[PDB]
Amino acid sequence: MAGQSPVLRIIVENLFYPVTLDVLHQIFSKFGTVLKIITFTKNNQFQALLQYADPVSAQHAKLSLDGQNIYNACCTLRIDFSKLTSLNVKYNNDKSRDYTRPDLPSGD
Repeated sequence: MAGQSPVLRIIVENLFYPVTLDVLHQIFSKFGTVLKIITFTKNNQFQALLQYADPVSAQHAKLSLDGQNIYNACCTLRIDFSKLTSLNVKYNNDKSRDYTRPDLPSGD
C-alpha cells in the first residue's frame, strides 16, 4: 500500500514560448533531485514527466508548482502524480532525459 512513488507529470497549456528539458529539469531539480525526465506531445499537447528521489519532494513540489507559470503569466504547467507510478525512461536522446544513468542508448 505504501506506494511511495515520486513521479510527477507536467502539462503545459496555452502554447507561447518554446520550452525544453534543460528547463523542466532545472525546475523540478530545485524541490528535489530529478532521477529522470521525459517530454512529448499528445495530439498537440506538451507534456513532460519526471521522477523524484523522494515522495516528500514530489508532494511539496507539486503544490509548489501546481498551476504556476514558467516565465511570468503564460505556459501554465500542470503537475500530477503519474498513472503507472513511474515513467518509461530507457533511452537518452531528446524526447527523454535520464539523470541517473548516462550509459543509456539514444533510442536506436
